[PDB]
Amino acid sequence: DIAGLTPCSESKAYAKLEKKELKTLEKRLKQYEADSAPAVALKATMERTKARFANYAKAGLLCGNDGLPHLIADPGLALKYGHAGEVFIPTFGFLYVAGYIGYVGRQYLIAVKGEAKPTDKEIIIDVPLATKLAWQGAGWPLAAVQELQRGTLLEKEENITVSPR
Amino acid sequence: GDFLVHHAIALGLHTTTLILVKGALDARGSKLMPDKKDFGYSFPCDGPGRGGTCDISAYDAFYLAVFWMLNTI
Amino acid sequence: WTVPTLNPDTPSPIFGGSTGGLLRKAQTEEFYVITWEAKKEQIFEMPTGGAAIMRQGPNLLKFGKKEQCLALTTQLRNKFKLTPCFYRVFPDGKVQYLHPADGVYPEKVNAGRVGANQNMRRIGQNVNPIKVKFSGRMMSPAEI
Amino acid sequence: GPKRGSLVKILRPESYWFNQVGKVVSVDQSGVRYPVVVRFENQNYAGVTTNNYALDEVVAA
Amino acid sequence: QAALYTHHQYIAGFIMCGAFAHGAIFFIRDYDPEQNKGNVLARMLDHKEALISHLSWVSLFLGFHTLGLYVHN
Amino acid sequence: MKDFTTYLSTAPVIATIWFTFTAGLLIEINRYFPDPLVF
Amino acid sequence: KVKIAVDRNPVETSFEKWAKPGHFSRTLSKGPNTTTWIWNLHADAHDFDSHTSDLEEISRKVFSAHFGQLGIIFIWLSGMYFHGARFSNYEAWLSDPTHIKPSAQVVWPIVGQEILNGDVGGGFQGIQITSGFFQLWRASGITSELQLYTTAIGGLVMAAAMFFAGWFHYHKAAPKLEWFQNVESMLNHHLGGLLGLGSLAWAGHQIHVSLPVNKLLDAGVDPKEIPLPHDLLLNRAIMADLYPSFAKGIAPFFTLNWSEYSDFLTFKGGLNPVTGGLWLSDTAHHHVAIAVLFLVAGHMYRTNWGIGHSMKEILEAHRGPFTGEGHVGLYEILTTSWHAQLAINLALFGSLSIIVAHHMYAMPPYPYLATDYGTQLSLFTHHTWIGGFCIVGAGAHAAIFMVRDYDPTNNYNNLLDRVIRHRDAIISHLNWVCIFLGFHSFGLYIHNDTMSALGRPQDMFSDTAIQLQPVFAQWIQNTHFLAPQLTAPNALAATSLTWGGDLVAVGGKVAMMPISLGTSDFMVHHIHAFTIHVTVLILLKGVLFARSSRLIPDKANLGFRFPCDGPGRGGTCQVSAWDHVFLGLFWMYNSLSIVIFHFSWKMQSDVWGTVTGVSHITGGNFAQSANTINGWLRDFLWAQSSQVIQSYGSALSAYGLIFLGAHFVWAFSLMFLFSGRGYWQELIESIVWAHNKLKVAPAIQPRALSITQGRAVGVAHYLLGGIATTWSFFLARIISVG
Amino acid sequence: AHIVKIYDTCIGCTQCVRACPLDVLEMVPWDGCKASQMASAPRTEDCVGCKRCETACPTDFLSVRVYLGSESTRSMGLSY
Ligand SMILES: CC1=C(C/C=C(\C)CCC[C@H](C)CCC[C@H](C)CCCC(C)C)C(=O)c2ccccc2C1=O
Ligand code: SF4
Ligand code: SF4
Repeated sequence: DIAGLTPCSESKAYAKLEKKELKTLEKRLKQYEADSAPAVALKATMERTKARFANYAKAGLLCGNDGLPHLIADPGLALKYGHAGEVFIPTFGFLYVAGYIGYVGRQYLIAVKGEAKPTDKEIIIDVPLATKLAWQGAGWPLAAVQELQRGTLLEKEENITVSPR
Repeated sequence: GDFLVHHAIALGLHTTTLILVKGALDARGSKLMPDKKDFGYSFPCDGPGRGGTCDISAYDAFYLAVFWMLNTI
Repeated sequence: WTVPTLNPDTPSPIFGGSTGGLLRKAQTEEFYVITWEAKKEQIFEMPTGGAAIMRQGPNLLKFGKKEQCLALTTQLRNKFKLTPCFYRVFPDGKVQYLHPADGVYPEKVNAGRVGANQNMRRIGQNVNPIKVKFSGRMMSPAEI
Repeated sequence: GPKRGSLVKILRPESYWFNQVGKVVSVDQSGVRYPVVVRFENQNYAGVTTNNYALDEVVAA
Repeated sequence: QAALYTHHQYIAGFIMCGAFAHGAIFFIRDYDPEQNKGNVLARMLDHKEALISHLSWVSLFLGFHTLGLYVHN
Repeated sequence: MKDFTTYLSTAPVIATIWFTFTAGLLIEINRYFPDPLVF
Repeated sequence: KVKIAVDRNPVETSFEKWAKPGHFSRTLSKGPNTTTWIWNLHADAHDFDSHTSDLEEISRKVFSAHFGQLGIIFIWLSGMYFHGARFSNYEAWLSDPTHIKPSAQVVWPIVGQEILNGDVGGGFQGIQITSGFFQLWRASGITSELQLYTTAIGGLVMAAAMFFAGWFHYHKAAPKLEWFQNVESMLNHHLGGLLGLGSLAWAGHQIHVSLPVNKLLDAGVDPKEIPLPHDLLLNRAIMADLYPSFAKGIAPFFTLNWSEYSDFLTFKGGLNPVTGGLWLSDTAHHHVAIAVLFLVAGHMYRTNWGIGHSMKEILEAHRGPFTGEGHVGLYEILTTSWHAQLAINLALFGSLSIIVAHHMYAMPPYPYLATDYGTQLSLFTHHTWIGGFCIVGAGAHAAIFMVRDYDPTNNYNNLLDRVIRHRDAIISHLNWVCIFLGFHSFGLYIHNDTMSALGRPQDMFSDTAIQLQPVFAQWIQNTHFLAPQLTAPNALAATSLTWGGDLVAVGGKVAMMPISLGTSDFMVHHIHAFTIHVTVLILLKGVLFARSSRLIPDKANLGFRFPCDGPGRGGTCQVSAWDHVFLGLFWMYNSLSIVIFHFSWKMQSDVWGTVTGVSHITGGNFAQSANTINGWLRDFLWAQSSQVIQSYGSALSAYGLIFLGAHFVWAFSLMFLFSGRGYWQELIESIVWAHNKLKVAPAIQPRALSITQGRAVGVAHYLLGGIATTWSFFLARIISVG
Repeated sequence: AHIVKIYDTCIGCTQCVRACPLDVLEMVPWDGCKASQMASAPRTEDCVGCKRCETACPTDFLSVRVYLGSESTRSMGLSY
């Protein structure tokens, strides 16, 4: 396939490693009863293992001679070959949630900064304020891009500054 | 494997260069010690006052960068 | 006030002797001696360690370095309003009033001390080290 | 100088409060070199919240 | 092969660390503001803060993610 | 009592609570959706 | 004239200052403005001597703090017992101990951590414990998990009672200073009541419960078959059957014909061949002896009748010509400062826990105890670490008192004063004796390794080439072996199979054997003694240079803890007694590590194994691979690291993971132990520029850690890493190979 | 002797003099401050650099600093 790989649903190392995991699982399980809670635990274990292998094979994952899967990171490659469900969507989801957290943090800091006891509001939190700012943190990308278009998020040259510059 | 060790190498490079360049540039004047340039390159410390001054020389910055260099290599 | 005169014959306090005692420094390059007088008789704390009793009235002691005299000075000054003064004793016994001198301790201002080692200027107004270069010894711009 | 309680902007390069703003406590009407007295609300690296300055070093902002 | 390679590597690492140290000393002693004023040299010290901050950030992210991935493995 | 409520709203307690919440959520998620890797 | 004194309602019960952080210090209570505020707040929460200066206040405080500590202990104990009741294979192990392994901690079937549920036998899965509660409980006589259950319930109730008592005796009816000062009453009360009646009731419980049921268990009757304790109590007939003395009640004891009670008050010595434990009748007799001894001791001092002694009078009565005023004033110093007491007590406590570890591995008292070599090793090394820490703390608080609350006036010509005088001679002497021992002992090892790697083992130091023999130790062992014939004619055996003698084994496993001593052991003992003297030197300097110094003559006023005195007079970093304790802790760690290594290798190599003769786990490589450093490294360490570095895919994967984590954090400590806060603050400042540019600078100012804070965090992390590494390694290795 | 240097911002609060353990300082009459006193360091040869003074002086940009120099019997303060 790509770069010299093959779908995990086809790699032989995949299957032989699976047989080895199961030779281990059987030749460990055969020491207990069938009704023992240990036994039922081992059974559920093997079952979950099978389900995992099924899902990985059905996902069309690539895995070379190692048999262990692999991931590809280029938008064009992953898209032209249907591999967006591995890196692209995850990175975008993380970026969204992280921007959310950062933005609500910035807003809390700013809101509590213009009050009569910044140290106190920083050591002890206003619950109503926290909740309001949390629920309003949603549209943070739009709010931020608007602030940029107004040129407000960046400050002019008035920062504390070392002697040379 | 090659991928991951490559990224570790890049990290080592970046952090060692960071330490070295900060030491190089803050040698003239720091916000804490605006007159550091009046002491030359090397001097042990500056007394425990002001909340302690352990190893503030650009010399000592290099002295700390060497560890990261060894780690990377 | 006048400069006092070290009377070498002063009753030394009640002390059993400790390790911080005599060295050959006195016979090599320099050494020191302090003096004072007590109001009553009393026990106190030897700076170099050990317990000693001040004698009611004048007392005399021996210290190698100077900060020890400083410290016992501070102690007597603080704890009983006492007022000592001391003397650098040179190799060839050239007595030198190390204490008193100005007649009044420098805690309170006194007309007569000439303002010394002073720069009627700020410290950000010093010059770059590039310019102080090329001297027979290494000078910091701070001096100029 | 400006009346007491006024707000000025410190500009002495060395000053820990450089390029910042503080409240003027008062100014000496006499001729001392630094009659300006400026409170602050963020202590420096030694725990002080009020510093003295000459006239020029500040800007009432 | 191994001896040659690693030896030359360590040599180069030491050399670069010393190069940075000496650049710092150049700043502390031979520098002048008047001549270098206004040009790229001055502009460096002008944006030193952003420089150091971005270096810190890149090093920090590399560290985080590379180590986390390794330990998940 | 209000003193007690403010003692609650002190910082370390709230940190513990928020982290407990996040961790419990992640655990229940990995329970009900075991071993996800894609999508 | 002594009585009870108390004061009412001293402090209310309210959350007011609960909403006021740092209320205890008028300094901190004015608010935070920089980061280090938080560090300080946590740091001096319990520094009662710096809080205020009322003896009675600090006293009530430490009393209720004691109660809190107690309640916590009861909680954790009840937790152990309840876990043992509900999630253990304890009854299976009771059925068969020799093949079922204790397991009480179980994991949850989640993302993959279920693989740890090791098959310990008994049709059970989980994790093997090492604490030995199983053997302890069998020794006591617990059969039904119902007993563990009710025990846990009672423990929880006791914890609640302790917390309530603390609250009460602090907030409602607080005592007074003289009632805290009635020391003769306190010693009489403790020594008589507590220990005497403890040993007495102990003897009682042993006799009437734990002796019979354990006789039965060792007889092999079915466990649940054995009758119940209250039945044993009620029916004198059963106990008469067991020991024909019981038929006669107590009249024979009353008639002073004590010999007849010898049926179950024995003096066997040696061990119990079926369990490897000591003879329970022997321990009962022991505890009776201790009981009467201490109860008689509890009748010494005078309290409200002229009979009895006066501690201060006795103290002063002992004065010497070479010493001047002798012991005068000590009764004062002790009746006045907590810190002197704390120093003395911690020192004794640490030494005692060490002795506990040694005695316990020497003469195993529990049934089936000698079997689990893992449990033996674990208990030993744990108690040893704890002893080392307690002793270092003793030193610390000693120096702290000396700085803070000493008074020169009260002690003019004191033993204390003259010691302070000739401190210089003392420290110099200790220095030299240390460096001498270091030289000889360690240079021996280096000389050995050089004679080996050079190719001339003819000239090494072993049992083969030029020899060194612990003649004294072999002599003492000989004599304690031959003692009972003449020294204790009514002793039926040596008190330890280590004095010499036969071999007792159980379940194909050795329980004890006479222990050899070689040139190896000589050299190891001497390394021990050297490092011990070095640690003692560090701490003794730390205390004798507390008030002042020939360098700093005003060390006293500067407090017990401070970074330096600036670069003055050549640089004054690390001059405080706090830093003394710092470095002393370092070297303590080193010494304890080495001693437990010695113990582990000796056991594994020359005592442990299984009977066929015996098959030592390393077959005895010790006495030839333990006198060279390369041999040490390879043959012991690099060897035994196997199971710990291949423990994957098994319930031992956790041990390897922790091995790695411990290496990591141990190395991580070094950044702290080496860096300098000025650089940190500069970088912080650049970061503040970054943040602030976005208008997100924090209202709490960022400040790098204080100098002493950096030092303390560094030492804590380093110690954690080292001890965690060795712990993980020990556990994995011994559980694998035993 | 280690170098010392006062500055016009010497407010004369004497905390320098109030700190030095070596009598390297003293207060003189002055004019530039309301206290009419400027610290004075006339006895450099006994300063050991302990920097207690630099720890004291509350001027925003310090007022009177210390600088390290060569050594001698007199200077380093070593009892032997
Ligand atoms: C690394 C290092 C620092 C820098 C490290 C610091 C300042 C500690 C940082 C502590 C944490 C990481 C930041 C504060 C954490 C608080 C809980 C605030 C909330 C943070 C949220 C993310 C929860 C020093 O200050 C220092 C001082 C003296 C000797 C050595 C060193 C040293 O080695
Ligand atoms: S900060 Fe460190 S180096 Fe500087 S004086 Fe203090 S202890 Fe010495
Ligand atoms: S320099 Fe500072 S401490 Fe010294 S007199 Fe002036 S104001 Fe006072």
